[PDB]
Amino acid sequence: LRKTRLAQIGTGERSEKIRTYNFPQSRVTDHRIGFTTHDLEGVLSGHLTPILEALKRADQERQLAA
RNA sequence: UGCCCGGUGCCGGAAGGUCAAGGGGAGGGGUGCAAGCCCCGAACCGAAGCCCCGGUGAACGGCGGCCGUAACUAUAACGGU
Ligand SMILES: [Mg+2]
Ligand SMILES: [Mg+2]
Ligand SMILES: [Mg+2]
Ligand SMILES: [Mg+2]
Ligand SMILES: [Mg+2]
Ligand SMILES: [Mg+2]
Ligand SMILES: [Mg+2]
Ligand SMILES: [Mg+2]
Ligand SMILES: [Mg+2]
Ligand SMILES: [Mg+2]
Ligand SMILES: [Mg+2]
Ligand SMILES: [Mg+2]
Ligand SMILES: [Mg+2]
Ligand SMILES: [Mg+2]
Ligand SMILES: [Mg+2]
Repeated sequence: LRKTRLAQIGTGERSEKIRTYNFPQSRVTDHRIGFTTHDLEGVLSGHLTPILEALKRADQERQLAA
């Protein structure tokens, strides 16, 4: 339970980031794949379905073999 | 060589409360023709001791429980009761 979190959370510093919610530019960016929407209000309201799907397609495009 | 004098001990306290013998003798009783003789007996005065008020530990002794809370988990300096 402990070592697993240190893979997920880690140091929690400004780096190590998975997603930026920069209110100035109304942007939510998943830096690990490059998908960025611009509905920072709807995303924060709970419409995270596109970000999960856009990671889902790049999730099996982690299984591209030979 | 710390904190606790509520209990026990000891020390201090001419007040107060309780308290024996004794003092007191309201008012009762027995007996006698009577004068009397004989018993009972309220209030009230009346020590120490105990009660009561303090002090006292190198006097007898005694020195808690539960719940919550911090940049990973853990822990809890902190808080509540
Ligand atoms: Mg004591
Ligand atoms: Mg005392
Ligand atoms: Mg004492
Ligand atoms: Mg006593
Ligand atoms: Mg004394
Ligand atoms: Mg008498
Ligand atoms: Mg007399
Ligand atoms: Mg008369
Ligand atoms: Mg007569
Ligand atoms: Mg006395
Ligand atoms: Mg006392
Ligand atoms: Mg001592
Ligand atoms: Mg003892
Ligand atoms: Mg004791
Ligand atoms: Mg914690």
